Amino acid sequence: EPVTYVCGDCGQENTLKSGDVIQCRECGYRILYKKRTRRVVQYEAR
Amino acid sequence: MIIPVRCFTCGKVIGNKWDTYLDLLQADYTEGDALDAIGLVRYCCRRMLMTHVDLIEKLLNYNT
Amino acid sequence: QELKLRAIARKGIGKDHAKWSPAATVTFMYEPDIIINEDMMDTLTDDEKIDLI
Amino acid sequence: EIEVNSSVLNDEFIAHRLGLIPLTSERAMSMRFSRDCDACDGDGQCEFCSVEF
Amino acid sequence: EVDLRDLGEPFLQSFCKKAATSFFDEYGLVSHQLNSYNFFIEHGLQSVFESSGEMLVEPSFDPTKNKDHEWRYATVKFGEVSVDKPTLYSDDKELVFLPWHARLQNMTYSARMKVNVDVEVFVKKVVILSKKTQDIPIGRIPVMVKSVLCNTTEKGKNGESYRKGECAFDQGGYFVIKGAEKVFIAQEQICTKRLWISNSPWTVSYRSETKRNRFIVRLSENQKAEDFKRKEKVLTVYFLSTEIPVWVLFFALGVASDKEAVDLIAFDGGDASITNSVVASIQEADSVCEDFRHGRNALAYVEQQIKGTKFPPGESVDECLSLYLFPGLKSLTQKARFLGYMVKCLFSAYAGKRKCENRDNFRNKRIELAGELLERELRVHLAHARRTMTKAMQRHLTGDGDLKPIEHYLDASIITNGLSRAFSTGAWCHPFRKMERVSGVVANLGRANPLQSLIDLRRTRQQVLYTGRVGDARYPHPSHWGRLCFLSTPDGENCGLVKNLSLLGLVSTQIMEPVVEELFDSGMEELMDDTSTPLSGKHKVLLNGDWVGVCSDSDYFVADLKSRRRQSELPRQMEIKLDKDDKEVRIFTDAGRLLRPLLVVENLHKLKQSKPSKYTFEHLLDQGILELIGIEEEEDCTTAWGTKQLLKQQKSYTHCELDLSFLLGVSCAIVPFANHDHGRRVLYQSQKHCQQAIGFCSTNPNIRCDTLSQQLFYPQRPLFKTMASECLQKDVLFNGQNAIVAVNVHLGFNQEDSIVMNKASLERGMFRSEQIRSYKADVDSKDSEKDEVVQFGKTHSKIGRVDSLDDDGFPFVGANMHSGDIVIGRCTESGTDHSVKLKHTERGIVQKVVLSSNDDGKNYATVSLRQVRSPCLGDKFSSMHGQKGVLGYIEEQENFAFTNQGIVPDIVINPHAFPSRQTPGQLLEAALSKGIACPMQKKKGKSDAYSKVTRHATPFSTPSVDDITDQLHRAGFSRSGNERVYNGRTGEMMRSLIFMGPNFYQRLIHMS
Ligand SMILES: [Zn+2]
Ligand SMILES: [Zn+2]
Ligand SMILES: [Zn+2]
Repeated sequence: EPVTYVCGDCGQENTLKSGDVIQCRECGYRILYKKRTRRVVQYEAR
Repeated sequence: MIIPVRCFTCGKVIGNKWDTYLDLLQADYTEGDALDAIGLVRYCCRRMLMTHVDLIEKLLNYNT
Repeated sequence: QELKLRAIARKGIGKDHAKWSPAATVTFMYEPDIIINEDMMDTLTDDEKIDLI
Repeated sequence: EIEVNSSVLNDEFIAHRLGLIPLTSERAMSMRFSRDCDACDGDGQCEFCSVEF
Repeated sequence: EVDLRDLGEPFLQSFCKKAATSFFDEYGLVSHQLNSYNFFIEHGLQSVFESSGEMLVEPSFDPTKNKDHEWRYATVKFGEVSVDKPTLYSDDKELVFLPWHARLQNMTYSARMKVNVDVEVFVKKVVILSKKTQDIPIGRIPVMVKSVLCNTTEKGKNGESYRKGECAFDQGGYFVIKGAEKVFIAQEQICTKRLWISNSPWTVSYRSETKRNRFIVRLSENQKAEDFKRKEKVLTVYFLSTEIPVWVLFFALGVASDKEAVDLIAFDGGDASITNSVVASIQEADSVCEDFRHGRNALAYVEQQIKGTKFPPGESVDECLSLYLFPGLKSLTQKARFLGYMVKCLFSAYAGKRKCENRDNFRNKRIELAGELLERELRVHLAHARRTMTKAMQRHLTGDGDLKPIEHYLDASIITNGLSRAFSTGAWCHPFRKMERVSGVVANLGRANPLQSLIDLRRTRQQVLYTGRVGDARYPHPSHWGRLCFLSTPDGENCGLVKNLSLLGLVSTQIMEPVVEELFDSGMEELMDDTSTPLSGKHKVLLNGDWVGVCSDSDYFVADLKSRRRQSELPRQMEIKLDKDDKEVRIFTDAGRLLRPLLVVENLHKLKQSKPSKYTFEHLLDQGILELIGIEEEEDCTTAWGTKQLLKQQKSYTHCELDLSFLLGVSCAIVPFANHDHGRRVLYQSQKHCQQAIGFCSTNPNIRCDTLSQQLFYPQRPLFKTMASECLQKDVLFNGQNAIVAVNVHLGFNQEDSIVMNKASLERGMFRSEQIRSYKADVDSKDSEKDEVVQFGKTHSKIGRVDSLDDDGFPFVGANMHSGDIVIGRCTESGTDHSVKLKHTERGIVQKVVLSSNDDGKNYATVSLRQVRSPCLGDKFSSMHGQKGVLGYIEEQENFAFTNQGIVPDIVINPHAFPSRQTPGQLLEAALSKGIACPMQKKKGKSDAYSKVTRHATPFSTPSVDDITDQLHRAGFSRSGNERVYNGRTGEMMRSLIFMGPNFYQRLIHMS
């Protein structure tokens, strides 16, 4: 997968490339969370 | 947040008794009659139900 | 919202963690021997009887 | 092992609640401690320990 | 109904509970912050800008004609001010702006001010664009959350309150200044507009904060001490110079003769020292000028105001200056009478008939909230802006060039930078000397509890003046009753200087809509316009320290004023003060008193006759059952200690208090049995341990990007109940769990204030916490100066440890970041690493990655790690009673002493802690909660058997020992509190009976 960053209030995946000004397209707000990809993680039930 | 399984002191499973507790208090019962209706004799479990703060709902509302 | 996982149960005892202890109440007690006198009980009065009961 | 978690709770909270759910243990006296098993070094299901859910 | 019985105590205590919960429904707990900021925006902002007409005299030259004073003297004046709601001024359709955007993007949540300036410079005194100046940018003012300007307040509950910037626990009386959460502290000032009587030189004083030309009258100075002189009154320094005797200022104001000036003062007669003083005053008067001869023979001695001044007060130094003394008074025949009143006050203070002014009595104090402080700062930076502007207008003499009057001279960045440095630096302007700075003002806002924010938003502060006999400035004064808190305070550098506003305390704001004419309708004859002397021994009615009239039989007059106020016909924030000894009435319409509500003992008691099932607080202030009462007015009121039995023993009471536990602070009022502990322990619990306990954090953790957020798993409420926790209905005021505590000797591990837990209880989730820490970095815009580009990337050449970083420079969202890794890849293109790395003791699973920016591209990066901790063998805990320890020994389950039901304790403590530290409240709390949670036998018939159960450990009204012990007898247990156990090792009967029972314990931060 690529990085696929998610906006804060759009909810739309901008899929950011190399460093521009941090600003969500289709709007102007500048939040840009990062999406969790599909992995596995190990835990002890303790 | 949610009710804890396994009353901390003794170890009785109480993790399923929450909704029937709310329904018994909803009907007309006071708290002593409700806990005697569910069948919790020792006070280590009664203190675990009477003092539970249920915060999962406020978390469910504030997500998206 | 979703939740996909896979758990593996194993074997243990209660000294390793509290999740393996199957007890949830184990207790005992003694039982008393009460040898209540009858030649002192007929001395004291009826209000005192119903008081100390 | 959590593959996807997208609820308002966290991973250790859910694993901690899973650890306390009682399972019926009538073949546990005849099972073996998983440190004492020759097989089952694959983090999965086995027949003398390691039931998978 | 005149007996007031037959509607007795279960009705009245129920009414008090309903009134208190309706109080918090209407006002909340951050009411004063919001009211002062809202008042500033609504009135005081426009009230500041009305200053002058901006004349300009342009003094440069006069050698020649073409540089005479022939270019026009300009004129320009301000009009309306308009303040927007805060927007994010981007081009291509500007956006609405929220406080969570301001926190996550490191900007200032501010709004723009636009002023409607007018300019009409026009050449007609040589020997226009009032229009097209409607909206001129003048600075950017920050905005309080939940204000009348914040965008998170227009929707009530479920329209759009859920926006993306909210918590269910937040009420928001704070600011946001460049990413940080600021909060004002209430200051404390002297009440000016009141006469103040010193006694070291005997210098009775008419202060005025504005109008810095105002005077004092001093009687204890003789000018010499050779043999001795008689004390004579000199009206000392009057215009920051220029002493005058008193009689020249009498006959300058047109007193006709003597024996009326003696009747203007009108002292007792006899008491030779007074009349010796006044004849010495006259004999000093005629020695320096021959007065009382003409209209100018006495007034001409008022001459030091011209040259012997060092500072001539304006132009026309004459009778035009007579509106610099006493501006609230209107003509000279009242100013002479008020001078006589001042001198009578001084003479009455000399003979020991009027006590001098005690500074630390809180009726002499006005508290300045955010409104007045913003007033002061904005006046300073606006005055600097006016000077900087008028120096800029003068550079364009006799040639225009760039003349557009606006947007070329009026710089917004001046006021912008000023108001920013005021919040960020703490360089706050001193209230008196207009060049220096003060510091003990706006701080940071704590977030560890939701109770630390409440405590941090309700504080008031006495400054440090000089450490030479501060007096009682750090000791509770009997005027704190019901307004501030007399148990909880910090200790250390500022013990007792920072005080906690109580629960039911309120702060008055201002009273507009003038009320001089409103007083005539109950008495209040008007003041005369001549000396003569018709004034009898009638009482005096002052209004903010101003004679506006004179009434008689005031015992009926103030009764009628209070009766007009209780019928909602006079404003509600007005104090009515009847001084019966000094023969005086004071009426206050002032900004910054301390008010609290009380039950009025009606003679009809409408509660019996009507009984609705609802009581709004606006409704109960209309029927006059409750009443907002200040400190001045309360000392004329004999108030009972509750409806309990105390308003039923007599009828000599005129008021009643709602309940006595509302005397305490927000954090001290919820402590069980709080009047049983030593005061030092309650100070500990209610100032430090409540502010540190681990518990609730927030109800939207995806937006709070701050260092060290912490939280439990299973928070709880206590088994008991207090009054304030029930009326407030916030279960976030309790941060800990209900542990079971047994007092017994363990093997020697619980000595020296150390505690012993149970490992089985720790393994079922008890006291298990969860912390979240955030790591931050930054780099310039994109390419500009507005190589050293340290752009967020990978730099694949293996500098440190890069097992978890992605190509963007940041890890993924399920990582397991170790003891010391690379957490942000902030490396340049060719040079060495500038990347942030973990130190020795930070690690944990990645929770989220947040990437924001600023206006000039300053890209911000935020990474949060998560950890789960169980309490280790070095951590600290505490009870609700200042009884703290360290977990020293974690014990397995089957070795504890067990009862015949099989109950095991969760925490075991040492019985050597109780007989010294004097906290029996913990034992009483354990017995109360153990009597709550147990079942109740013999329930078959004769009762429902669960209705006579006490759950209320209210502090100043607490259950008796017999109630608790008879409840434990009803529940089946032993009356002494003890319980028989068997040992977990030998298995036989332990000989000593053990005291057990639940207790609310707490877990504190700074684990080790
Ligand atoms: Zn967007
Ligand atoms: Zn039990
Ligand atoms: Zn195996």
